[PDB]
Amino acid sequence: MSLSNSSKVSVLISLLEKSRDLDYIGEAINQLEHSLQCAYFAQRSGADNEMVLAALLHDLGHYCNGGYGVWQHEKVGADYLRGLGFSERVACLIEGHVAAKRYLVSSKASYLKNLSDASRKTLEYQGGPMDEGERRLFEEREDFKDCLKIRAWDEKGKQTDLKVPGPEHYRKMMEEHLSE
Ligand SMILES: [Fe+3]
Ligand SMILES: [Fe+3]
Repeated sequence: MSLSNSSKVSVLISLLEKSRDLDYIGEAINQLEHSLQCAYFAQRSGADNEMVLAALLHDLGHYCNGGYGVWQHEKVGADYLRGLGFSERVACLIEGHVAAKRYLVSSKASYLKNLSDASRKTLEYQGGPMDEGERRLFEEREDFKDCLKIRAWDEKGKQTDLKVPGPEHYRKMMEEHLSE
């Protein structure tokens, strides 16, 4: 917090590593594997560094302090990163990922089938599928399309076999983000 950029990043990596002991409900992976797969799909797609970091860190709220997770984890994680010095763009992509879930479900009921048990279970209490009115305001966000991409990777980052790079692969990216 008053730390150097390098030490702030070491704290984040330590929190990510600790998340391996947190289960991801409904699939044969843990929270660390989930985070890493999301970042991997982002980077492999050719996404910019802010998108990759948002994907890596979208669930940070679950473990920067549950079974299904932390209430309002999307805000907890975004605000923590705001405090550390991350850009508003990254913070908003992360904060928006629950609304993105509600939007996608409201648009096509078929999207429900894509949801893990964890994502499906929290949805009711997060407001369920969006209103027509809610959809309109979400679509008005400047990062509307990017929020949806973050959520697509979120739904995809639950593969059983998949080997992906660990947190150190993103250290330099995070340090540069903070400097920039
Ligand atoms: Fe989440
Ligand atoms: Fe997630």
